[PDB]
Amino acid sequence: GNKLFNIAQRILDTNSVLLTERGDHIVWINNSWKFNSEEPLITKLILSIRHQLPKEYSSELLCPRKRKTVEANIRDMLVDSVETDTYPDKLPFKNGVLDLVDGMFYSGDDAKKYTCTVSTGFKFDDTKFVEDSPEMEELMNIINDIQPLTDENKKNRELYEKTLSSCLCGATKGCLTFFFGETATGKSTTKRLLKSAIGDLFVETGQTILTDVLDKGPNPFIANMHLKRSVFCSELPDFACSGSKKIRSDNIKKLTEPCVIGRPCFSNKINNRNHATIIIDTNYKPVFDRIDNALMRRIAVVRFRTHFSQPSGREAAENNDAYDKVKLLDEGLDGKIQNNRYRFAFLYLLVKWYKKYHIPIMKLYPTPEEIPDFAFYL
Amino acid sequence: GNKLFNIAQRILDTNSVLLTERGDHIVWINNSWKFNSEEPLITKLILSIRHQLPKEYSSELLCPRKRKTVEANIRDMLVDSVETDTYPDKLPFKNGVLDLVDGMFYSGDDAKKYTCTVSTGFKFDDTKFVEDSPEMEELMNIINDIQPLTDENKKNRELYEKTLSSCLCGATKGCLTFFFGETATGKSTTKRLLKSAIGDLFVETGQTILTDVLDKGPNPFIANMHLKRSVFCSELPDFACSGSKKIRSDNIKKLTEPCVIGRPCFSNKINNRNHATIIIDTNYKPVFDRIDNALMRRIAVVRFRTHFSQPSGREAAENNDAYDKVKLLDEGLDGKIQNNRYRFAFLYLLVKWYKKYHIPIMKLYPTPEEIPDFAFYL
Amino acid sequence: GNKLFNIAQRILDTNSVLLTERGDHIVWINNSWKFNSEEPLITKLILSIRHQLPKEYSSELLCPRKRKTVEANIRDMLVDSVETDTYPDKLPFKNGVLDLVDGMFYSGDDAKKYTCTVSTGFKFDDTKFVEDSPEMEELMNIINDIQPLTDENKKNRELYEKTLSSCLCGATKGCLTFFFGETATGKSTTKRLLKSAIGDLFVETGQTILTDVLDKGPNPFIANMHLKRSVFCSELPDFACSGSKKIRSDNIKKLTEPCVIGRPCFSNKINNRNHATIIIDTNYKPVFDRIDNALMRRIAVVRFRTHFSQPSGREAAENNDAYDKVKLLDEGLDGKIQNNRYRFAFLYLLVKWYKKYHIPIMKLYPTPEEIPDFAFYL
Amino acid sequence: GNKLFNIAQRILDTNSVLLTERGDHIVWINNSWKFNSEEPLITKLILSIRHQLPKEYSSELLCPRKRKTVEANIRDMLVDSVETDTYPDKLPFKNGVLDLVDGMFYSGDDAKKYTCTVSTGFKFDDTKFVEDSPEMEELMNIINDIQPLTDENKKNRELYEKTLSSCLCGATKGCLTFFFGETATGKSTTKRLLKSAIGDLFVETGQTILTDVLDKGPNPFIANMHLKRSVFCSELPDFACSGSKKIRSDNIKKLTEPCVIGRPCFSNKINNRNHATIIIDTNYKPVFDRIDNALMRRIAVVRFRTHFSQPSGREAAENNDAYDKVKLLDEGLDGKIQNNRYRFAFLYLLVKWYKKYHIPIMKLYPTPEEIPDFAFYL
Amino acid sequence: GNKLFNIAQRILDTNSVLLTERGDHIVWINNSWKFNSEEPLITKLILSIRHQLPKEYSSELLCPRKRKTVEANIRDMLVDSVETDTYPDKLPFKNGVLDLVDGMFYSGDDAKKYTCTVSTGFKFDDTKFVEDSPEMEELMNIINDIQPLTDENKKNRELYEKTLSSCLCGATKGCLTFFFGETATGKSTTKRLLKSAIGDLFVETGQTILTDVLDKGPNPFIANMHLKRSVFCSELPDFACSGSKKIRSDNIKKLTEPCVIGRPCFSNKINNRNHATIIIDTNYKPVFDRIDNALMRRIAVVRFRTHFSQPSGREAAENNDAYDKVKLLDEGLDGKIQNNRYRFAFLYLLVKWYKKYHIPIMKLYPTPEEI
DNA sequence: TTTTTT
Ligand SMILES: Nc1ncnc2c1ncn2[C@@H]1O[C@H](COP(=O)(O)OP(=O)(O)O)[C@@H](O)[C@H]1O
Ligand SMILES: Nc1ncnc2c1ncn2[C@@H]1O[C@H](COP(=O)(O)OP(=O)(O)O)[C@@H](O)[C@H]1O
Ligand SMILES: Nc1ncnc2c1ncn2[C@@H]1O[C@H](COP(=O)(O)OP(=O)(O)O)[C@@H](O)[C@H]1O
Ligand SMILES: Nc1ncnc2c1ncn2[C@@H]1O[C@H](COP(=O)(O)OP(=O)(O)O)[C@@H](O)[C@H]1O
Ligand SMILES: Nc1ncnc2c1ncn2[C@@H]1O[C@H](COP(=O)(O)OP(=O)(O)O)[C@@H](O)[C@H]1O
Ligand SMILES: [Mg+2]
Ligand SMILES: [Mg+2]
Ligand SMILES: [Mg+2]
Repeated sequence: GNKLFNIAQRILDTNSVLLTERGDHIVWINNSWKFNSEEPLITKLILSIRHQLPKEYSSELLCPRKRKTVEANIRDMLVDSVETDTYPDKLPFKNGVLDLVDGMFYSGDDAKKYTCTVSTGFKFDDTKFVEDSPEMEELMNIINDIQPLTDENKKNRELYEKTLSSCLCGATKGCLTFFFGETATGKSTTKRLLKSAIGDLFVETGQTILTDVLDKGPNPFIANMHLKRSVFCSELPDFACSGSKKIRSDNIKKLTEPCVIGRPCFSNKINNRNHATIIIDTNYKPVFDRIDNALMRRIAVVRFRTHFSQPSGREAAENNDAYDKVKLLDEGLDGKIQNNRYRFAFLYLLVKWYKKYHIPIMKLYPTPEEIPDFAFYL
Repeated sequence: GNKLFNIAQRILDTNSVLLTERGDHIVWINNSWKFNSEEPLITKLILSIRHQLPKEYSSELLCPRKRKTVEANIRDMLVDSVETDTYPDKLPFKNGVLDLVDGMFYSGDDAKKYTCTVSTGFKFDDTKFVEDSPEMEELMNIINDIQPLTDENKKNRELYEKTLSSCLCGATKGCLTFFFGETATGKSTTKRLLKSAIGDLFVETGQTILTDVLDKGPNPFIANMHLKRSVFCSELPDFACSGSKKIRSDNIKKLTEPCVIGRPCFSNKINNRNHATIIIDTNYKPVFDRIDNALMRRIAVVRFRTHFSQPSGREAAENNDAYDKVKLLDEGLDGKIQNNRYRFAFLYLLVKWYKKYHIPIMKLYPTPEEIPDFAFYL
Repeated sequence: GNKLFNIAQRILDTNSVLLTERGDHIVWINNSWKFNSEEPLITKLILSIRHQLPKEYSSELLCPRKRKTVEANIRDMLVDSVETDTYPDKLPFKNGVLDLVDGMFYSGDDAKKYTCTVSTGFKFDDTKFVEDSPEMEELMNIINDIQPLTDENKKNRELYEKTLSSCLCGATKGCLTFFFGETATGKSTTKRLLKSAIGDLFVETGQTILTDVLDKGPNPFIANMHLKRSVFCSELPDFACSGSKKIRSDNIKKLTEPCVIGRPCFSNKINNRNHATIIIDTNYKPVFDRIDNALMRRIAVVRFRTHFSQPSGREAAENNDAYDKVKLLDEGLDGKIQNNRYRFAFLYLLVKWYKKYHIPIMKLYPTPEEIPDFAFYL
Repeated sequence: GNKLFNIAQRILDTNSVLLTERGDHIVWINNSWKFNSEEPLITKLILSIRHQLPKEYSSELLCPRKRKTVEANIRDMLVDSVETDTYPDKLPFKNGVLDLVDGMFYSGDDAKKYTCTVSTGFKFDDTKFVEDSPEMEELMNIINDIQPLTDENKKNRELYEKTLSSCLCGATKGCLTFFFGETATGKSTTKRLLKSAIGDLFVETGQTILTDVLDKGPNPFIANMHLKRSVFCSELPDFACSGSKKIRSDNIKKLTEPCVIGRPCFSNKINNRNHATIIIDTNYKPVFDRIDNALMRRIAVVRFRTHFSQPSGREAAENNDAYDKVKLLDEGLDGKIQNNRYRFAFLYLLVKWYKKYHIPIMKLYPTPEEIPDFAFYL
Repeated sequence: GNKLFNIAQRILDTNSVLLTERGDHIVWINNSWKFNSEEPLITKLILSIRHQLPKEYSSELLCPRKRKTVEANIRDMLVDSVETDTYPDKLPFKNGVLDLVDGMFYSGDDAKKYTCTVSTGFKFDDTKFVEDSPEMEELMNIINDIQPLTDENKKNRELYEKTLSSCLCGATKGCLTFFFGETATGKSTTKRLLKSAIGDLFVETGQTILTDVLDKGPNPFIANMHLKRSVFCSELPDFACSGSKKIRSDNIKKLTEPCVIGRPCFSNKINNRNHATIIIDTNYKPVFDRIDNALMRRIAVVRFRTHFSQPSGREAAENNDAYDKVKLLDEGLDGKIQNNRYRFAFLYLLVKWYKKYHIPIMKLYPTPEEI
């Protein structure tokens, strides 16, 4: 029969082209589910799959006028839509899917069954994803300097590890976190270390979504956190200076449901899946709109008490009560952090903590007995 | 003469392609009506029906350029439009229509007269639609814990059942329902169970449809409520605070009308069909701009008075006067909801309730003796 | 010579295709003038007229690539434009034009003379257009309950009849009517009956047409009421609340003009012909920015006083002065309205009322005494 | 040599297609110059000039694909622009140019010299352009009623005649006339008479051209008033209200230049020729943004005094201050103007007035002493 | 082979098509560097140039699709852009250019090296470009009447001549001129004279260019000054009130730059080359955002002290202090102004003044001794 | 501002 239809049927039998509910046509090229709303990539898959089909078909898929016919046949056989990103314990890279339960790494068809549209952005190095490397020792030194293992810092370190490790789970979390500490403590260092580990599954969204009604008009500060594993918010100002807004309590309750309401510019889609692990990076203790039992259930605080200063104010910083350690400020850190040195070394630590803390079910618990207002209300 | 016109005529005689009043071309593929404003699906239908014509006609539909000719002929033969969704007592799925008055599943031509352009988005498996199941007992235990079967909570339970079961009828409901209660009481669990049950006939919007005006400029928060059978507008703020917009009474009055005025972006269609049951999962007592009988005859309140807590906070919850019974939290409940485990059991429960409350006429009644301001005006 | 040129000239000899001043190519299919700026309509008529040409010509029109050549010729032979909708007292249906003055129904070539570009959207049943019928008997009871035929409600009843019957004549009306009354008095029932009666010549818009500037940017709320014979703008909010926009004084003046300024999206046409009977379904008395004699001559108010109540709250309706009668609510009325039961009985009633007040000349008059502010100014 | 090139050259030899400085392609069909960016005017002309070519060149213009080739050649052959609408004392009609200074109606090729692109839209009849006729008597009575010939209404009647007769000359004016007066006085009747007299050369625009900056993207409210003789911007609101825009003094400077900017949707033509006679039908005297000495020289105001009252409210009008005559209303008058009964009578009256004020030089003079602010500044 | 490619190469070898840095293709048809971003004129140029090619090639350009193929080839072979409008001493017309250093009119290939994309809007006829004419005498009388040719107004007259004549030099200018006077003193008369003389190389703007930042929102008032040789800013309010925005120093310091940063509606090109002599006409004393030494080196002002009133108001205006001579309002003066009879004469005066003042170096010197 | 355009 029509031999340009047999090619389309054979290509479709591989389940390489899929139709999503949002109207996209996700394709499977180079071990990744890529999609582009502006230009479909079906003709890319048709040309890439050329080697699987027999020799009698390969000579015909080179002409673009035949590739267009094959794409037209394919688009008329995808009738139903499927579901995407339904596996929480899977981290999608640019060349496979890392399994978090047993720390495996599947590529090819083995990674095809997990339909994950998002990706980390970079490739996975099985040789660099090891616990025996000088990078791992350097990282373990940096982390222990930021958060020591002293018994005075026992719970605060386990909570920190839990919060950081929950940044790899593709499931909805029902608790915020507050990276609270004085200046020059490691919050922006932890943020940069985490961004170097996940990459594309990370946005440092604006502060405006703590004090603004995210309902009227456009708000791309919300539409960006669609399927993002981690969302970081900084810039908590003083609540006594002019412009002292209040962290809207009802707004905190909105960033806990699996679907957040908000649309981008020139768009009609109003619901965004909430896989984020929102971490508010603050320096001063936050002042809330109004405290109630519904608000105290979805907040955790990770205290930061360690100062990395230059040998000018070291003694003055030591005399201060806001810190507990006065370790020496290093300059090579920001060099080999933005340059992605401790990328896989931090990934191994995150996977280890994820195994230690959330194997059966991923869940974040509040710590309300840390904020003075909450302590008063308790 | 032209056989590509005979094919189009034969396809037209089957009454598989129809023209709607909005200008869409609804096709009939896989026992369900489908449409897409961006790209027509007539070619999909032409290629699909190919298995119902003789051999001399079944081979001509493989070439896309010969399919566009049939599509052009079909578009040129459709003159007069039709009206859709005229049957309120039917629930459409991806593979047929369930008749609620008899609880009978019709597939194929048996369910084609009921031109339902919407669907739940999943198949209907008749093996999970029975009482004899382990999942049904678990769902019964969950619901009887959220709303206990006592005698001080009998009218409330009946109102809750009526409100939940009204989400299957595709008619205009003239009441607004508030899910009022303290934190951790079962409101979001009910919302998620309803979403799993009715599937895609369920849209969650922001609160901007109650505090802003739905007339100026675009408003896809209202344009998305077209032909949807349930709407959730949860997370009401605290109107007792300073700077909280009250609920506009006129906005409440619009939402209980057969047609709601509101347009999407880049669109001129200004009218949308209101088949939705609007439920406001609130946490505080609502406050309105003005109170009058027209507002008092459109509001119903159902209360949640069962707190699900951990053993850690089990003691502070018993002294609270906002609860009637304290149960133990279930950490794994959320996992087997997003997996659609209690999906068809809840569907059977809703159908059973609809068979009991809304058989002759479907109607929702107000409960003015639940808001203190309404009680004063009573 | 050219077969297709002769085919195109023959179609133009039938005077079926026409060009209007607005730039629309109206065609004559199924005894009705139809126009649509996006769908292919000239090819539709070309395919439909096929059973007029001889056999040697009737076979070429089965190829879509040949039906576009004939359309291209027809679009080139049309030089001059014509004027449409110049008869005010003719009501067009989907299969003819009803003459209001005498009641004769023309179908076929006799209806081609009145170039009415709009239509009701359904056929005209001469069998149901009779005075003696069960539905006509129930409708009379419904109306006599909504507006009783007493002696203190005779001027109001005749004003209501005038306003309702004026929705059939396609001429500019220089007055706006307010359906005033407390809740549950029969206004929405009248609106639904009118919508079922006049069909497509009825558009419902928001109150943005009353309090906004209807001139800047796209505005499909004004662009949609082009040639519509009735425009309902319900849901007027309270004005006693500080924060409510008053009804703009000049908008009322602009809406009573033979041509309204406003354009839809993706278009340049800025003039819409005003045939509408604008009816505002309000609950409280309207408040304007400024009151002047230029505005009291453009406003009429008709009151609804019969209250339809449930047996429980019936007693409370006997002490409110806002009612003159307490009828018992019929729960099944809305079922047999959306099903188009009183469609032709109401049409007969509207025609009978029309040829009793508007036969010499159709004109509407204001009632300034029925509004407190105008009463003060007068 | 070529066959489809000689046809294009011959069509050019007839001087039927011309290019303007704005990029328009004006064609000559049916004794009139026409330009339309949407319709295929060049292809219509190619089909219509088919009889003036040799027999062998006539049989090729039947196929649309040959006509498109001829049109493509014609577009390439036109490399130079020509001046259009240079004669200001000529009035175009659907079938020829009428000379205002002399009075002879130039029909056919004799009207080709005066390249008048715009037209009135209706054929000119010399049997109705007569001086004496019952229609003329009725029109003269109506005009004398609207503006009485009394001694006080002498300096105002001639200004009214000047303003009305300036709408025939196709030259840029320098004043903005305000039809100031109370309600039911005659402004709308005068506007309707002028519209029915001058046909297509009349347009009505919104108040954006006065109270908004006309330089934001597309603005068809300005692109529509290109080469139009008269423009109406009626129904001005009150300015001494809690929130209301102003006349934007700077915006009046732009409306007197012959280079008004503003492009229609889907087009690039930004600058439009300004032959318009801006007339604002208002009820309250305008309030500008800033009053300067450059504004009193481009503003004229004519007062309307004669009241048209119903027999009922006639006594209340005889005591009103802003009225000089209480002549009875006429219901059967405003229905006849839309029937173009006084079309040619009003055209003859306008020509008679034109050959009384605008023969040597056409110029509009301002009347600044009428506005209170300018009177105080004097 | 591929005769169409040979046709494209032969057409391109004549430098009839050029590519601009802004991404537009400028063609050369009928003695004019035309361009149209929406509909390209390359096919018109191919059909026109058909005559200079051999008959074997010239017989193929009659088919509209061969022309499109050659156009595609031409657009493919234009890789690098060229610098246009590099000559400041040339005034472009609709059918030629004018050389002010020699006062010579160039037509045809004699004016193709001078790549002048913008034009004036009308053709040139040198027969009416001579002093020997009465309209010459009437216009010279008007000019000496608006600015007396005496010793009490010598420096003012020379600065007025310099500023008005600078409007022909197609280069950047670093001095903003102010026109100071009372009502009915001759500002708008000079404005209409300039608009009639030069035409398209002239844009009239509003007060907005002195009160708002030039890089917010879609603003053509920064983009419309592309290659324009004049900006006559009017509608300046009285600065002795409340709510009337004053003049910003940053605005003035920005307008005196060779390029201006500003993006039009639906466009990304923020750069616009500025060649405009900015003459702001005022009615009262100006006040700026700040007064410092960085500003008085770019601002010049001239005075007008002659007012015109009708013979009815002759004695009513013959007794005023703000003026010194009062003739009668001439209605016929404005008559042959939109008809543009007094167009080439004023052009001749401008050329004469340019030859008198701007031959060696083009430079405007500020006069901070009057404000 | 966005949306509308485009
Ligand atoms: N483990 C460490 N040992 C020594 N120096 C460190 C260590 N971690 C971070 N620093 C240095 O201290 C600084 C900490 O800054 P940081 O606390 O991230 O800023 P912020 O307080 O704004 O978040 C960094 O610039 C880094 O160079
Ligand atoms: N029988 C039960 N029914 C419903 N939820 C239960 C039950 N037992 C434990 N839970 C848990 O209690 C939690 C209640 O939270 P929820 O009521 O959804 O919050 P909200 O106050 O926003 O409605 C849920 O996460 C659920 O997993
Ligand atoms: N003539 C009638 N007889 C019996 N019931 C009626 C009649 N008219 C209306 N009803 C019922 O009473 C209710 C009136 O509500 P509605 O008229 O919509 O309120 P409103 O007038 O405020 O819009 C309707 O639901 C309708 O079913
Ligand atoms: N010459 C006339 N003789 C009698 N009635 C007239 C005359 N001119 C106008 N009318 C009446 O005046 C009415 C129009 O008033 P209109 O001009 O719309 O008021 P406004 O000036 O407030 O717009 C029409 O209904 C018409 O019948
Ligand atoms: N020197 C002059 N020669 C001829 N007419 C003049 C002269 N000065 C002023 N006028 C007259 O004054 C009017 C313009 O005055 P102008 O100073 O431009 O005020 P505005 O700027 O408000 O128009 C013109 O109509 C012109 O006839
Ligand atoms: Mg919740
Ligand atoms: Mg109602
Ligand atoms: Mg009027």
